[PDB]
Amino acid sequence: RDNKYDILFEPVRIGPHIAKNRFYQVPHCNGGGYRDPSAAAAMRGIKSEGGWGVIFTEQTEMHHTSEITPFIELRLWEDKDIPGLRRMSDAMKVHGALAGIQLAYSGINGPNFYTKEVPLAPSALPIRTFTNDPVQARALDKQDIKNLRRWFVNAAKRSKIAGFDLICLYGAHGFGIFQHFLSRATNQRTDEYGGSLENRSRFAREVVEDIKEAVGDTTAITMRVSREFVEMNANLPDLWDLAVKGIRELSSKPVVGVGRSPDVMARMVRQGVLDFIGCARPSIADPFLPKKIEEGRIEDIRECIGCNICITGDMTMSISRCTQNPTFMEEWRKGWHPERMNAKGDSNTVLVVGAGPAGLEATRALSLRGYDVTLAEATTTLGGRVARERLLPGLSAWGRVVDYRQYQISQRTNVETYFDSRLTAEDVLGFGFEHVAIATGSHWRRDGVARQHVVPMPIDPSMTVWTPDDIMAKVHPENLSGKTVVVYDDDHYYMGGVMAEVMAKAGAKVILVTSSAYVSDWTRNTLEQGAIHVRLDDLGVDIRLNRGVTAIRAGEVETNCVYTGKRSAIGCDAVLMVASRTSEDQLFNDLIARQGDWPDAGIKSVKIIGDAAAPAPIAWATYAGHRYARELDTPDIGDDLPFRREVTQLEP
Amino acid sequence: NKYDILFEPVRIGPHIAKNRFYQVPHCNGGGYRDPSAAAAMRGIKSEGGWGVIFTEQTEMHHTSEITPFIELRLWEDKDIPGLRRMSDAMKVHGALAGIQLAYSGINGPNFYTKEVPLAPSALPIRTFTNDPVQARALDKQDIKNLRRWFVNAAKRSKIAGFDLICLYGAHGFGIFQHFLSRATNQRTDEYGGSLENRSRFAREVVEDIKEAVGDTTAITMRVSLDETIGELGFSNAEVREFVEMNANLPDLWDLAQGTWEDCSGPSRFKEEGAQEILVKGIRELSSKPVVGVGRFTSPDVMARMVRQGVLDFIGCARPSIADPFLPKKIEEGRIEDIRECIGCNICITGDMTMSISRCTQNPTFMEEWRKGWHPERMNAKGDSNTVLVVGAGPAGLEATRALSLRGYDVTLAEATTTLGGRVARERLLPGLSAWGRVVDYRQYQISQRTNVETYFDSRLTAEDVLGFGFEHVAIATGSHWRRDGVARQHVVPMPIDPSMTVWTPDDIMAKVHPENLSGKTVVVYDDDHYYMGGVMAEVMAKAGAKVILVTSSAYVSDWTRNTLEQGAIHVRLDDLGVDIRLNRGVTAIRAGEVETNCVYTGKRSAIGCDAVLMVASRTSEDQLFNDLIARQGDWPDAGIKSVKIIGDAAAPAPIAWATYAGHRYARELDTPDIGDDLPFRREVTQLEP
Ligand SMILES: *c1c(C)c(C)cc2c1nc1c(=O)[nH]c(=O)nc-1n2C[C@H](O)[C@H](O)[C@H](O)COP(=O)(O)O
Ligand SMILES: *c1c(C)c(C)cc2c1nc1c(=O)[nH]c(=O)nc-1n2C[C@H](O)[C@H](O)[C@H](O)COP(=O)(O)O
Ligand SMILES: Nc1ncnc2c1ncn2[C@@H]1O[C@H](COP(=O)(O)OP(=O)(O)O)[C@@H](O)[C@H]1O
Ligand SMILES: Nc1ncnc2c1ncn2[C@@H]1O[C@H](COP(=O)(O)OP(=O)(O)O)[C@@H](O)[C@H]1O
Ligand code: SF4
Ligand code: SF4
Repeated sequence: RDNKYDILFEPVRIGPHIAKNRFYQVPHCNGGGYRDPSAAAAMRGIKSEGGWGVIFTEQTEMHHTSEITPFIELRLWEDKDIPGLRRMSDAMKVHGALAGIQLAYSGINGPNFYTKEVPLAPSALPIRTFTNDPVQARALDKQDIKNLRRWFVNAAKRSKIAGFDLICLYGAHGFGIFQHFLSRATNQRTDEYGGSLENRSRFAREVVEDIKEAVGDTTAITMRVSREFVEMNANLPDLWDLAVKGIRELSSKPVVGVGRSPDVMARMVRQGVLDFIGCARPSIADPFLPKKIEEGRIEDIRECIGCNICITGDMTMSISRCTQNPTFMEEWRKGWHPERMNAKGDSNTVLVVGAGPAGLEATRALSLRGYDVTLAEATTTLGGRVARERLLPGLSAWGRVVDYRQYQISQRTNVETYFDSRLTAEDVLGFGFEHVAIATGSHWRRDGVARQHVVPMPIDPSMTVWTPDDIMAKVHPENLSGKTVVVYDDDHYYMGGVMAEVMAKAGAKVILVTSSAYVSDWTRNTLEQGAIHVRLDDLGVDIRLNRGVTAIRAGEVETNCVYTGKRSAIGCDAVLMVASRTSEDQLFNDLIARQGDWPDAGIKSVKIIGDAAAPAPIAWATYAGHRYARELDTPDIGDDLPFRREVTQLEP
Repeated sequence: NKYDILFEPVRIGPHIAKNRFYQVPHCNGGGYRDPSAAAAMRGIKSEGGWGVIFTEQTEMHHTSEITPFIELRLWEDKDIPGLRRMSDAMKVHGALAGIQLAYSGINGPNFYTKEVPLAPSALPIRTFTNDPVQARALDKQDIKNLRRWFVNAAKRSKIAGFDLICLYGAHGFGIFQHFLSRATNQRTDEYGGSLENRSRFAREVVEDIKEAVGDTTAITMRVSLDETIGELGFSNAEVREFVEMNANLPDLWDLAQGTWEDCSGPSRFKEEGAQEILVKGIRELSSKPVVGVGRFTSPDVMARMVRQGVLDFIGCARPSIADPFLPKKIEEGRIEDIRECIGCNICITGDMTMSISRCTQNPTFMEEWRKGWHPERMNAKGDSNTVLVVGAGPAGLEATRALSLRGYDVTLAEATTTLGGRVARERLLPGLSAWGRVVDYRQYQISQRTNVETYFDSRLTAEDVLGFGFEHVAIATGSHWRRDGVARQHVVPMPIDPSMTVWTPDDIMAKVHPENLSGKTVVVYDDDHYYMGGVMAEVMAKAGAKVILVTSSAYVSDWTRNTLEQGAIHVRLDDLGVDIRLNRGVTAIRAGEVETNCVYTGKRSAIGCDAVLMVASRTSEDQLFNDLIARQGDWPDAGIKSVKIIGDAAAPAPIAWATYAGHRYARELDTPDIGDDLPFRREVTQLEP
């Protein structure tokens, strides 16, 4: 390990504790929370193995009078909640990390749909959520504030019993009661908790003092904030968690910061900017990031691509995925691990057909298991859809999905890669490899079928119609000045907006038509949706919402208002159709059709994975490839579940 | 009576239902998370006299599931203890116990399990939220597996104690609908094409299940009565041919609408009995009994459906939530005591927000296990004797009703001459008349009580309250719509030129505006995002105004997506000529115009108008409470032991929060201090070892 990285492995004090290094996994959600607690705990345990010196839970609701159901985070309302949390703290500490819990009172962000308590805030206003929920908060009175302090102390004591070394008060992102007292928008009080900055930070100071009094002898208190608050409270917590100028200059307390390169980390510390390197998503993509820097294996780091698929798992309450790391939140469920494969079985040879994200991850994971792997790719480029999409506006970071796998595979002696090999069933049978994985991808459809239409729509064949594949292959003229292009987006994730930007940059007049109330609808779950709308408007794109396309005509499209059914035409010179995709499965069907020749050929099994099985986002393809590698040679489970799961404990 | 027909027994396969009252499968916002709450709620239906009681849909396989929605699961043996608690509760009082089994098919994205979704034909998944995944087409072995998975679930269901299994195929949802519909089933093998092929899957599953458990278990099929997808929807006419062709397939036909939006008809858009046309005649096609729904709250409608041969069973979901004792009250000749469903669909919002459902009419719904509440029994009076309830809105009325049933001497003081507060005013607005049943139920119930005195024209002051010497006071004094534009977009007052005419919903409800607005343009600024804005726009339109509705949301009446009213509201407003401006706030009200902002870009533009109908948010009427708190030192001499504030006067919210708050007050009076303990029970996850 190069000496410029040694500073990252110096110990750092946090209140009564010492962290073994500067790698600090900040609180982050995972889609399991209080529903899937053994999954969350084991995931935290993998961070412990990975070398993180500090590990935090997601936010934990510390009282039944404020909660944000349907979101699933953690709860610490009663003694019942301690065992699940104790399992998490235990896992954090096995390999030397400090165990942290984040406590939250959502305040004016919590409608209390589950508990049905009256919501409480500094001032009486409508609740503030993503979804315009139809309830208001009551203004806290003085006795409420005393209770709220007591409730935080109660949760701190339970946190000690649950085995946590650090408590973080969630006061960032405009979320929670600490932000609400600090903000003059939400805190319009005129008593001693409002008005002056000293009054607006009184609650925060009273909570911290009360917690220090109760457990400060064994437990550190951190404050996470998103700045005169500094001069006045420089030494209030044991640690400032920033989600700088004065905190560094006025406070004797350590600081952690986040910001999605070991050289940058070391410089931030060397230059006196940070004491701790805070990470959420980089630790999800690579839980062993600290360990790989410690051992000088910087070339083996799996980089976050910033797709925010992990966030969609919290927004859909469904256990988060990571595009780069398919083992994320599958450690307890399936025994998967980001740096260890299960032992090789009895078979020896595998053919992987197609070098997209699915085939690439299958190849990487199988070779690490010990199989001899041949990867056949029909074109002269690795990466499949990622090699093509990475060239589109705003998607270049996704190339790390290929580059990581290309690099890892290049280091393996048990992998051979063939380009220009569009395999037939005859080819595959001739090779006599024992197991075949068909990862042959998919194509965007030309017949308009997706959601609005389930059978081909009326299309005049004189209209120019491009799919995203045509655009990626540069079928369209480089210069579209003078032309109007309707982008029909019945996909509702990212491709429609990306295609509209390609057309915009080519000089077209661009009209984006989507049946949804939102452009790039599902990117609401990645929190990107607002910025996408603004970029398209800045590009001059004309956004037509709540509007389907019922027919493509000679010089126009017919459209429908999705509520009323009323129809109207939009003139255009071409239609860029972003409908849905059809699996490329002919080769698989050809091999299944000749299943009888397999034994003679030496083929034991043929499976179809990734987009060739069922089109989905890229993270589903890396997942399917990893799953194929994990399941090869494992025994039949019949009708058993391939994952563990916990259910509700019946009260007696 | 004409109602005797409703209590005749009816055979369902090997079982006999003791009467014709049939609780169709319905969700509750608890499901697999809060199974003891769901179980106890089913037990109350048993007490109430239902002859058949069903669970909500239960996912019978891990390769198809609809997370984040929380229904039930039957994937493993682990799942059986919770279901057995439900079937046990169903049967205590003689109901048959039914479980509904579902395979969501092209509707199930598998976000939780990460299995590949499966469907008859390969298409994008079809959900509310445009999820970015597609289903793979079932192959023959998949179909054999799926049948086996249904058999496995049927066997687990028998072990869990259920008498009936319902195969879920309604609301356009699930694999049985998907095989029947030519839109979703484009196969060319023997499971596609002809109606006979498209119903092959159903025949094979039913046969397989009967073979396994048919000696002790009846099978019902819940069917979509109509579907529209281009020209390929499974039409009501086609449904009729399916039934005729398969007349002896299930033990019972459970008939429901082809979308949830259509089936759980809001009272604002659908009258009672709305599915009769879709259903009439079907009974003639099969010799198996038929259940249907229609927001049945009128016993006369119920008896007619059976007498005129439309239905064998009166199916109820929401009427049984609002009044779980509806069958017993008809049996005992207390029709006047029925708590009628108002068709607000607040119960559905609990499923859509995964949060345990409320009922506007029945605040005890899904609080039976959590808090010991019961729709027809109050806890016994404690040691105190007198209670003053100030305000006769939904909150004060429910507190009064429930307190009198505990035995307290209750005085109810109301400032106006009318009972009902906001409901007495809102019930007169377009489409909200059925919501008036919230007042009428409570008004009637209180009129039968000898321990309640009601004072009108009595706007109480704190001095009045101290003078009366009642032991406990509940301040239920409501709220007012704000005139300063504050809600969500603005948290402090917006710029408002005082020369512009600005009406709030209170003004409109008081007829402050001219009855005839022909020739005038009215901007409705909706920053409330539930129902009032759209209702106000309809009032203005009906008065003849040119109406422009401006809202910062991407949807008109945004939160009514959770009540399933949203689409019909948009269509109604468009039909009325309302000009709907979405994704647009109001930044200022000027002399003859409002300034608006595109919420994404910030770009500003003005809209001319003669008046602004401001639908912002509400401010609690809490002066009286504050005055009394300020004089807390005088309470002991005055004899006052406690003063609490409830309902909109505490924190404005929908009407159901107010009936909830009143009931909660009545339930908690004189109860022991719990300290920092929870006032409700709750279950947590069972840790695996
Ligand atoms: C949820 C998830 C899934 C992620 C990616 C972010 C997130 C999540 N939950 C959080 C929580 O419960 N409490 C909290 O304080 N912050 C939470 N975050 C934000 C996260 O801590 C980081 O601040 C951001 O992810 C940015 O840092 P980085 O990811 O670039 O390293
Ligand atoms: C949930 C809820 C909250 C309601 C009101 C209806 C609903 C819900 N869950 C259902 C389920 O899980 N399976 C099923 O088949 N139907 C479900 N429904 C619909 C309900 O069964 C009724 O069909 C409608 O509500 C109409 O009947 P009614 O309420 O007018 O009597
Ligand atoms: N018959 C074939 N033989 C070899 N490679 C193929 C064949 N058919 C398609 N391919 C390749 O398979 C890959 C499919 O990858 P992609 O579309 O990204 O799928 P996924 O997202 O499922 O990984 C492409 O790189 C494509 O060139
Ligand atoms: N000082 C008072 N004394 C008696 N009644 C009052 C007083 N102030 C307001 N009210 C009444 O209280 C009721 C409030 O009802 P409402 O606004 O519907 O509240 P909620 O929805 O909380 O029940 C109204 O009927 C109103 O006339
Ligand atoms: S899902 Fe995407 S953004 Fe989140 S950690 Fe993985 S690669 Fe990074
Ligand atoms: S919430 Fe409304 S619609 Fe649902 S059962 Fe109760 S009164 Fe009926």
